[PDB]
Amino acid sequence: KTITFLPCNNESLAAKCLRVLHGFNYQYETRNIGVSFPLWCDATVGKKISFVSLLKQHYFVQMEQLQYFHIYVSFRRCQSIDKLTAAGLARKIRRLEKFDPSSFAQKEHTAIAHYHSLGESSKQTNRNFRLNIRM
Amino acid sequence: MKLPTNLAYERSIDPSDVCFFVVWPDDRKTPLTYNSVDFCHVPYGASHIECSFSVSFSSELRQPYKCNSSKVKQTLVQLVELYETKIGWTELATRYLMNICNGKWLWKNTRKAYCWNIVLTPWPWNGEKVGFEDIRTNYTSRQDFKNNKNWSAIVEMIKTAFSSTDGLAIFEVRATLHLPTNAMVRPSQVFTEKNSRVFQSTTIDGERSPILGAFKTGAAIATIDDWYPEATEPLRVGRFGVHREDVTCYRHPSTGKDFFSILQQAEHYIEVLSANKTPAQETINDMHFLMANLIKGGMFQHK
Amino acid sequence: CTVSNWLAGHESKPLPNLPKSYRWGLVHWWMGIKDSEFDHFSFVQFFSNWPRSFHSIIEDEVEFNLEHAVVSTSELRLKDLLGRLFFGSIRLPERNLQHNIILGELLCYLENRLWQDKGLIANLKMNALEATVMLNCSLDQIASMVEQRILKPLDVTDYLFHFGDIFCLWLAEFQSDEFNRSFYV
Amino acid sequence: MFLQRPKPYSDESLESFFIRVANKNGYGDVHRFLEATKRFLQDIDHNGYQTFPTDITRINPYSAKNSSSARTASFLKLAQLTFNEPPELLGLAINRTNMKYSPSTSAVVRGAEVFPRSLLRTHSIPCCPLCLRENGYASYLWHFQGYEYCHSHNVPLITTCSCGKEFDYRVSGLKGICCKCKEPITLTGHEAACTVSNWLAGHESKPLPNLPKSYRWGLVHWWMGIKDSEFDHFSFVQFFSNWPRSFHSIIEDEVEFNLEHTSELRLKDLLGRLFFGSIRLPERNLQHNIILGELLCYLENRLWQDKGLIANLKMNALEATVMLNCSLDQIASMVEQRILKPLDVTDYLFHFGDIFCLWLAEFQSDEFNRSFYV
Ligand SMILES: [Zn+2]
Ligand SMILES: [Zn+2]
Repeated sequence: KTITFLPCNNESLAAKCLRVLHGFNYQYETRNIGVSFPLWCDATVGKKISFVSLLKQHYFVQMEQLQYFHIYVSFRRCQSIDKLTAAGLARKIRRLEKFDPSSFAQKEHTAIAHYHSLGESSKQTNRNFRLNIRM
Repeated sequence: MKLPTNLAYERSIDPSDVCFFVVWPDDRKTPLTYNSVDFCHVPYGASHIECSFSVSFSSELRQPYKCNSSKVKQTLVQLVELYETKIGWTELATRYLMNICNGKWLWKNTRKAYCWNIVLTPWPWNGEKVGFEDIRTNYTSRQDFKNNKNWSAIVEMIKTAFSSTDGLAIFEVRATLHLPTNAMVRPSQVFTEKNSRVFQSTTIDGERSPILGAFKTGAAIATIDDWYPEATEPLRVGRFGVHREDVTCYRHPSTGKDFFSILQQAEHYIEVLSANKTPAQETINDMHFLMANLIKGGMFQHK
Repeated sequence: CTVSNWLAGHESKPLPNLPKSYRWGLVHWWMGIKDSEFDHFSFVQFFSNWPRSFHSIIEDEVEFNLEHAVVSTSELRLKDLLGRLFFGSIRLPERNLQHNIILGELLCYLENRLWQDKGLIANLKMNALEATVMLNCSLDQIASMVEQRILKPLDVTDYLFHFGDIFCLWLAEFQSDEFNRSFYV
Repeated sequence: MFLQRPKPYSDESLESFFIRVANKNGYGDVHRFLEATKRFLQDIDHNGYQTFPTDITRINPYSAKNSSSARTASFLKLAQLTFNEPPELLGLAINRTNMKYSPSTSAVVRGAEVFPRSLLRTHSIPCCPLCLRENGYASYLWHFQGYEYCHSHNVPLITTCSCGKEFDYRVSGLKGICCKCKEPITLTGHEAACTVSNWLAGHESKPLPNLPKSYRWGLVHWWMGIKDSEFDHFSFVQFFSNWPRSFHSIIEDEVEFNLEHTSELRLKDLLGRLFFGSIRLPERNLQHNIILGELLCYLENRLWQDKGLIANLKMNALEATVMLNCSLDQIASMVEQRILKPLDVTDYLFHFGDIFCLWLAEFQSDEFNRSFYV
């Protein structure tokens, strides 16, 4: 089904829907159901979220009671974009030591094509990351 | 007193661009580079960071650079020669030099630093480069700078530079910043008539390198103004002295203590200084603000 | 029978010793929490566990609102997280924190949580309308404090102010002999 | 930075508290402690760290020009983090407030007490050296005029040592040692000033009335306005010895003075001094504002006597909002629906007996109502 948001921020709201899809897949140990957004426009991810192959989980039911809900292409994570930040460039060098560290050099000119990260976090640790998703 | 149709001075303090370097272990230096928003960070195996620039103190305050009225020209030369005799240059030269000797010209890079050191190399000088080791521990207040072995000899340079028709006083400043691993560095950035931040850069060897600008550095030496009403914190010395966190003007013309209202009272200040009764603190505060804007220079015209 | 002896003006335990103007304000406030008519059984039980029963609601409201937030955690507003409890407890009947124990305890709870959780409460957005409700002032003094900039940023219905700045402006320029922090200490 | 709270006292001033924290934690003086405190507020990313003063004198939040909201955020940050047990430091500071007195005097607030702004000392703070060597700190009462004797030692305060030099404890420590001669200061005995000092301290002093501390300072400011001079300790205690019939004697003499010096008489032409100079001292709580509570008691039994002299006094729409505690929008609404009977706001179209009975109809409160002076 397609869940259409009608109240806002589509970035930090579609990322919450995937965390419920995340925690569902470790209770039941299933990896079949996938996610895609029909309105994947350049300005924003969109207000439409669909799953193909969840609505009985506690998140989607309580959000349904309020005024806001309704309840080919490939969307894959690109973790090379997580390596392009300068905190991630230092993570890359620490592995290669574990050797001249001054022999390395920055790119000084990089171009990035439409990475669309959705911000999420971990529950095993207290640590944050992003969902850099392209077509 | 009227403002003339031509009145302009030159600046008496001339800073330069600040260049950044990366010191590797076994002590070799490499100019810092950055990526492209632009982001600049310390490389991984680096030890610390050098910063270097130069400041001159070159007495342009004594006479106007351009003045089409001989009555207003003689009004300056009485003010500078009476400020020098009655008050002296010890207060302003101390307040300028403390911004060099701590890391005031290192704007947000002092932030989250382990320790930083400043080494001066004054030019009309014999030897033994003046060192300021471990600021944020050793050099906290005004009395901490005065307890240095040679602080009087460097304050008396800037006093001699202002008190002479050819005073020169060149300083070669060099800093040593010990940052955390993969730490931020915040250089200055360009002005675009428009997140989308571009750095100001030069060329050292064959590589781009961030700078901290020459006009940005002079705005950090001249954060002295605290003589305005309330005076919670120092303000960059300027006419109708503004703050830039909040877009406000303290010393507005409605206050009556901007630089253009103190110019009309500059004839009044000569008989106050030529008497024998010591002047009140409020009047001298307006004399410190009068002198610090002539060190800053600028067009002072009208019509 | 306890509430009837409490509304009459006598001491009824565990209900608080309040003036008669304030005892009726709690009954009107309790009808707004349950969003129904007045219940005599749950009213006496709620003040039997005072104040840690009222602390239990505010924790459950901010956990409910954060999970169901429709905007970025930084775009969160004061009406989007504490729009029900804060605005429904300002004037019951007035802001005398010595006797308005609901607003006196809600400001006690939000004082020890301003810059916890990376400043979640202190970064909540506010308008200029709902700034006058908290500060007990007018829109002319708000427009003056953006001229002289005691208050740091005009569209009156625009979200330009943070809750931690409004809370500390009240401790600076808008206390009184009855509406000040010195009662819930 | 990690600190230790000294022995707490609810009457210690704010400037006396930072000296005792610095002396317990091994700093040199208070100049060093505040400069190290500014360094800590920079390290945890406070928005107004750069406005935190290194001067003990300007520490209070009324001193800060625009750092008043950042100063109290700085004071709230220090009490929660840098101490082993959280102190009380906001309760010792002197904040500004929007409360005005009568007619237009501003005010300041310290915890659960509101002070007049004009009675705040700004030149030199007197002290009692006996309290400095027994209690070990300084009190907030030394910052306000009128408090001239000690309320527990009955000794006059000192502003000047025997060698002509002043003694300010904010710059010369809490010990009581002078700066020039480095000696303890020799002291410099009445009863009427001792009663007011024990009354302003918060204790029961007879014949002075049992009032909250916000109201006891309001009577001292009001008594300076009646004599139109400085405060006199002898005539102040004598005036409340004959309460309330001494205050009744003034109002009779004022209305006999303004009648002799009648359908065109205004409220500002007969009772312009006593009524408007007693509305907000600090507020309209007639339970504790005994001046406005007794003046409305006197004018209630004289409304329609002398052919309705008091009840026919003219009023504007400006000075109607002062009595009713409302706005000009509600006044303009009550001439539309005509609960109030007759627009030029500075026009005399209303009578005092109609404004007094409109207040008993539509504008009472739980504190400003007639049921206290009955
Ligand atoms: Zn004493
Ligand atoms: Zn002495």
